[PDB]
Order: sequence, then structure tokens, then C-alpha cells
Amino acid sequence: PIETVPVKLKPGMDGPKVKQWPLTEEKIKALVEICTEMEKEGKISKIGPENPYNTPVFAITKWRKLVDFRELNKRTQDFWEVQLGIPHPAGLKKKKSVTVLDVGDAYFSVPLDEDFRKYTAFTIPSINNETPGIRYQYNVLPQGWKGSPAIFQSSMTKILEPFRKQNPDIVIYQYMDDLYVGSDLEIGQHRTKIEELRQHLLRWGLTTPDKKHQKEPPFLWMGYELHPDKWTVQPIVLPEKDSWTVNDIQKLVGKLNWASQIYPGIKVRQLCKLLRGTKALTEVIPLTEEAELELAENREILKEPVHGVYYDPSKDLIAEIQKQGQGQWTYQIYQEPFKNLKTGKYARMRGAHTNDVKQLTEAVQKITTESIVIWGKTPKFKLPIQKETWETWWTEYWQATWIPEWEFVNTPPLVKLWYQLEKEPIVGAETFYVDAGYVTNRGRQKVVTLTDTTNQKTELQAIYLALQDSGLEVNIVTDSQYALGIIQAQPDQSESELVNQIIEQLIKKEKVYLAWVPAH
Amino acid sequence: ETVPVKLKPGMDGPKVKQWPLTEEKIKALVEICTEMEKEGKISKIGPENPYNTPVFAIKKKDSTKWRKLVDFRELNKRTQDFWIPHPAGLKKKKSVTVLDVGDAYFSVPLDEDFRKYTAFTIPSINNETPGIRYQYNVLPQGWKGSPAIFQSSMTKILEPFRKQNPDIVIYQYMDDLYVGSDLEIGQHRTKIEELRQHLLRWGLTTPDKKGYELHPDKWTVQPIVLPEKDSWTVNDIQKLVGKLNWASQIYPGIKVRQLCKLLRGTKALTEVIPLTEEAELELAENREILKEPVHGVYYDPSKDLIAEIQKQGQGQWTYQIYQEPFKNLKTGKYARTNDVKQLTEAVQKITTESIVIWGKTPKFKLPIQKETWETWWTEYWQATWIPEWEFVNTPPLVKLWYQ
Ligand SMILES: O=C1Nc2ccc(Cl)cc2[C@@](C#CC2CC2)(C(F)(F)F)O1
Repeated sequence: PIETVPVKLKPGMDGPKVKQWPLTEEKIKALVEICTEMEKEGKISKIGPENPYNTPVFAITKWRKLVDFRELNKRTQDFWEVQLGIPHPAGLKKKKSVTVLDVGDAYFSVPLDEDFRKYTAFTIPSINNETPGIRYQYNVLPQGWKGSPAIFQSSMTKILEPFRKQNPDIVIYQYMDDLYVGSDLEIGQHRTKIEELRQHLLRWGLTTPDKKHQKEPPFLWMGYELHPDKWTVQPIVLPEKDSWTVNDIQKLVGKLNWASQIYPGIKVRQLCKLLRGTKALTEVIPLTEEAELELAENREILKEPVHGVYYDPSKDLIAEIQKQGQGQWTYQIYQEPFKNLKTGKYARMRGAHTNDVKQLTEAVQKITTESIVIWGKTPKFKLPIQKETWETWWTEYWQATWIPEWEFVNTPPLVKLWYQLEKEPIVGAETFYVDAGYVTNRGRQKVVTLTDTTNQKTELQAIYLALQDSGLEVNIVTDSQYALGIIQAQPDQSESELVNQIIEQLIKKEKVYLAWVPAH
Repeated sequence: ETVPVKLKPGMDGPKVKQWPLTEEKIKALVEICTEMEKEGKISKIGPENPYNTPVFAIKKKDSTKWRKLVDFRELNKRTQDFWIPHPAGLKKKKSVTVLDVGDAYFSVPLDEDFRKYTAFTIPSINNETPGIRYQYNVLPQGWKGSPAIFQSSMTKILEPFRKQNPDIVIYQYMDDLYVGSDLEIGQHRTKIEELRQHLLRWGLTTPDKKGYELHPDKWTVQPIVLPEKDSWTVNDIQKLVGKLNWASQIYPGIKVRQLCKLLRGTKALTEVIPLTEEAELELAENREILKEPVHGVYYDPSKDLIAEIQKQGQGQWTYQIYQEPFKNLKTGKYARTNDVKQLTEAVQKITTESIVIWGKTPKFKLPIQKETWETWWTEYWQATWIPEWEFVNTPPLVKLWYQ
């Protein structure tokens, strides 16, 4: 039927010459039957002992022929990656009706590069010992071989190609041995095209199940539950118990996460806290009062089904973003007011310290990136930030950045800049020279020496001290380019406590001028 | 008719991940490629071909058509070297116009055993389809081998116009053609257009680009500067001493002893300090030392060209082209649109200058997050080449010492 895909071994390498394991006469028997039916169908063919190559085989009444091609595969060229990523459901279009077609005898319908067959040679032992065994070789795509998946996919799409142009209404997504066919056709006309397809495939030896022997919606797929006009995630059930093991908690969190893409409100902050210090996947962690509350809240949220709507090219994509806790963002992408195509969370803490502006901006990128991936275009953004505030940070920051069309949305908590460094020294404000203590222009000083502290950490401490003892307005002079940079980036949150302490001071001051000067 | 090109010994073909594209661009590439296929420039390929090079679609400024841009960067680094030396005269021309002689490669076939390596893919939205894959049959635009292999036919196809009016210095870098001269702005665009027809009578319709001209003759370096303050506060001086101290790394002649003295004890920042004859003279010297680039900075062709860029805010940027730290071969600036649009315009601007001056593109160090650059750079980029680049987090210290 189809033209063959030329194949070659990896360079330098030669075909496999691996020993055929001993086989029971019952195994020998079952195999000769299976192998004679396959020679009757042409899948394989008998060859003479001139072929020095060989792949091991075995059998696993119920009998089946399993050929071990791992060795050959080690020697077989690399092929173009069989379908890398898979379409997120939020990116599919709404269909009136859809039919999934399972393709049987898939690989058993595509010839094999003649020039390559010899390399797939294998041998089944003859019952009588005096006599030699039978040597065959595949003429089709051998289940288990390296290129089969890719060579098959290729062919398929080459086969669907025509039918497709003759049916511009119908949408077909190919996935492994499945064939998802959808349309906006009336129930009757749909089942007809489907049968058309089924024959267009049969025409090349491709066999699929008929109308009664076909799976019907919703299609549970790759962790989702797909309807023709809507989707959702596979049903999620939060176990009930009083003894949670570290492993238990991890799986719970994992599940909880897979849900955020549709269920808004899911939180894991507290359940994740339970993993601190854990010493074995089988260690038991009692649920804190906050964790119990979280679980309960998620149970409830999960209790009532939610569902994602499909992409409607006609309309615009809107992405809305909110802050739901320090370093915690939530967003949703819709086209029609509140009809969510998809939702999600972002907690990515990029860098040791940041602020809501940098973070928020980083969320736009992720969202933007996945939007282009799922829909091919970027969504208009509705952000809890004012354009003035963004631009303030914009120009200040030494790093370039861009945010597509977006409109401010007055939905607390609005993201802001809790403090800003005066660009010029303050007249009349005391001056603190810091190097682990400090000296002011007003004669004041305090040299403290702390136990257990990094050099980098000793600096911030001094600056900290300085802030603590200073009035509402203060000028600070450090030789630490580090702390300078840190504070200069105007963080509002830090993993370090010191920082946070300092940030507290900054927010409190009326005016702070930070200056750097080389040491020594 | 094909010339046997190979890869550097032992190297395999590129397998570069294709960055997600927008439906707008993809469609553009579909039309484009469906036509290159129709013309046998490219051909659909099968699964036995595991290679890949990223492809993109950029627009031609003041032109309605889209352009397929292929990131052969990975490939070009793995392609066998080929054994005209860069003209030190071009940089000295009054005006250089840049042309897109890319369509010229479209005739020369590509050695069939090398074709597989030029494989690329047109992604599909949401992976709802496997995505269209092709390879080239003719010399591809952007591939290092193309200009080389076509070196010959070019020399010939240019030999007449070359010696006809040799008062012009023509130069080829990849798909581009840099045409320099000293004609008057009018007499230039004239003989400039003529070359365009002389080439039409040989291969492509060849459109110029950036349609404007460069004026290398006027490219001036940006020396380190110092605040010309009327009165000097303790702060002013500190920023001064500091900047100086940093610039001493490059100019050993610089001194601050007298300036540092003006900063005795624990003085209040805003305290205005009057400058002392001694120091005042020391400053003027330093200032005088900075009036020009540090001596002994020669371009070593065996080394790569690095280009760092900084954001000074206000839509203004500073850059430095060098090979060895503190030994910059050049510096300048760019002014304003948004942050990304500006950076690309700069990168491209700096690369063009680099090509004219050294006939080589530099390795950039961009102050941006990869994912952001990857997302928008193709939005304003219009050059036919793509420099190598990296992503850094510049210290607001070095940014406080330029411009
Ligand atoms: O674009 C659409 N619309 C759609 C709507 C409902 C369902 Cl259940 C399936 C689809 C579909 C698909 C698919 C595979 C990914 C699952 C189909 F191709 F139509 F089959 O892609």
C-alpha cells in the first residue's frame, strides 16, 4: 500500500547477532503457528541461514509472540520524535459530535525498508535437535522496533491527507493507535463520514471498530474527561484518614496540583509545609490545624464538578490574574465572561528576593508562553496593577521587559511598591557610614559582633542596624555592592529574614537614600 | 552540479527545538513554504530525518510581505569551514547601502547528501497535528555554506560593475550585500538602484534593507564621562571617586588621592565641599585622560567579538564591543515603543556595525529573561542573520558608570 521509509543503522554499527534463548516445545509449537500465519499474511518471510543476524524471541490456551528488539534498537538510527507534546483540552474547538477510532493492525499494515528487513531476522528452534531452526525476517513494521511508532504516524497522516482536504469540516487528531474525529455535523451525517473514513482506511488495510464497538463520550483522556462541548479533569477523590504518611501527603499535593488547571481555589501551601524535615516516605505527619482546614476546603471545592469550555476562535482570549498570598498567583483564561477555557496558579519565585511587580510580570510571561502554545495567540490581560506603578518599576529596573495589551483591574489586593529609594541624598537627614557596625555624621555609633554569620549576611545586618537607629529620613553609605544591589532592586519579600526585617524598615521610612562607595 | 559540502569531522546534524510560534506566523510560513516546495526549493521529508533547525517569520519594514527566517546558527557552527578578506576600506566609506541578495542562492542546488541537515519544521498550534517538515534542495538563505558556495558566481556576476566604477566598495556577508562609496547622497541611491538592476539581470529582484544607508564615516566612540558639577557635595565626590576608581582599571593614569582627601572623616552627604587647587587639577587630568579610548587595543580576528548592552532607562542604552575585558574595541548608545523593541533594534544595529567594521557578528549579552526575548524578538527583528546571544543580569554599578 504505502511507500517505504528508507532506514539505516547507526553509522559504523552492524546488525544484531544475539543468542536465541532455549524454548520449551510448547513454546516452539505456539510460535510456529503464530509465525506461519504471519508468513501467510506476509508480515514476515522465511530466509536462508545466509543471514548472520538474529534477534531473540519468546512466548508470553493463551499464546503470543514477543520479539525483543532492544538490541537492534540500540543500533537503529534515531527518528524524528514521534509527536512530542500533546494538545491541552482548552485548545480544542467545540464539536457537535466526536468519534474516537482505534486503529488495529496499525504497525502490521506498513511495509519495512527492504534494505533493512534483513536486520530484523529472528529464529524459532526446531523441536528435533539434530535439525536446525527456522529463520525469518519482518516485511512490515515490527511491534517493539524503534522506528515503528514514527514510521506509522507518518504514513497515517499521509493517508489522512487526502480525505482531509475533501472534508475541511472534519477535524482529526492522531494519537498513538487512536484517531479522534470530530465535527459539527448532524448526528446522522457524522456517523456517515466516520464510516467513510473507516473505509478510506480499510482501503489501505487499516481496520477500526464499527459504530457499536466504539468508545462513546466523555472520553477519559490523558488525565481528563472529554465531552464534545466541554471538558474537565479525571474525577479526583481526596482520601479520608487520620494517619497520613509522607508519601501520602506527596501524592495528595500532586493530585491537588493537577487540579489547579481547572479548579480555582485549590491550595497546598499548608499541606506542603508538612514535608519539612521528613525522614522517610513512610513517616507519619499529623495534619496541623491549617492543613486540615486546607484539605477540607479543597475537598469542598473538588466536591462540586467544574468544567472547562473549548476554544472559540471567533472570540478574544482574556487572562485575568490575582495574587492569593505571598508569592501565590492565580489566573484564569476565558473568552466569554467567566466561561473558563482554563485556569491556573503560579508560585515561581524567580530569584532570592523580588517584589509583586517583578513576580506579577513573570506570571504574564508564563501565561503568555502557554497561550501561544495552546491557542497560538496572546490574551488581553486584566491585571491588579496600575500602569503608573508598572512604569515606575519599568524605567528603574536595569533589565528590559515587555507586557502585551493589558488593562488595570481594580480587584484587591492591588499590586504596589511599598517603598522607593530617593534618587538623591536627603538634606538634613543624618548620615550612616556602615562597614559589623556603623558610624554617623552626628557622632553616633554601634559596633555589634554576631555569632554565626556569613560575610554577605554581616553587611545587611549593619545596614539593618542603621535603619533601626535612624529617624524617618536617613542616608546610608555602604561599600557592599551586594546589599546595595539587593535593596536597590526594591524587594518586598525575601527567603532571608534579615532582608524582610530591613524591608520592614524601608517601608516605614519617609525617605531612604542608599549609596555605595568602594571599600578601603 | 552540486558542490560536496560536509560537516566538521565527527559532528552530527542539528536537532534544535522549535520555539512555539503564533498562528499568525505559522500561516505565513505555510504560504511561504508551500510555494518554495512548489518551486522545488524545499521538499517534504520523512521520519528517517531526525534533524531540525528553528524557523521564524519576520516582516519587511515598509513592505507587506512576510519573510521566512531560518536559525541556521547551530548548523553553521557545525559546517565545514571553507579553507574575500574583510575590506578595511568599507568602514571608511561615506555611505553604505545594504542589500538582500538572498534570493541569489535559490538557484544553486545543495549537495544531496547534505540536504537532510537543513531540516526544519512548521509547528502546529496546540500539537493538534504533527507539524510540517521540510529540507532544502537549493542553497538555503542564512546557511554559512551558501555565500561560500555562491562566492564564485558572485565574483563573476559582480566583476563587471566592480571594475566599471571601482569607486565603490561592495561587500557580501551571508544574504546581505554592503555597498559603500563616497558619492553624494543622491548620486549614491542612484548607482545604488542601478546595481539593483544589474543583479536583476542575473538572479533576484533584490530589495535593500537596514532602505536607508549607514554612515560609518560618522560612527564615533562614547568616552567615559564625568559630572560637570557647579558645586560639589560629599555624595557627588563619592560617586566621582568611585567611578574614577573603576575607570582606573582601564586608565592607570587616573588619580583620586586628592579627591579622596576632600572626603575626610564622617561628613554629611549633602555637605557641599569646595574643591582644592590641588584636587581641581587632579580631576582635570583624569578628565583629560578619559577624553579618548585606552591605547593598545587591537582587534584579534582569532578571537570572538562580545557585545554587552545596558539599560540606562528612559529608552536609552549603552553598549560595548570587545574581545578582552576592559579592552573595548568600541562603545556607543541607542535611544528611543517598548523595552524589547529597543533592544532588538540595538542588537541588530550593533551587529550591522560589527559586520561593517570587522565583517563578523558579535556574541551578545542581553539584559533580559530568555522566555521574554524568545517571545517578542521576532516581532521587530528584520535582519537576515541572527547573532549568538546570552542572557545576563547586569549589576546596576556598571550601568552607573556609563553615559
Ligand atoms: O478540535 C477538537 N475538538 C474536540 C472537541 C471534543 C472532543 Cl471530545 C475532541 C475534540 C478534538 C480532539 C482531540 C484529541 C485530543 C483529544 C477532535 F479532533 F475533534 F476530535 O479536537
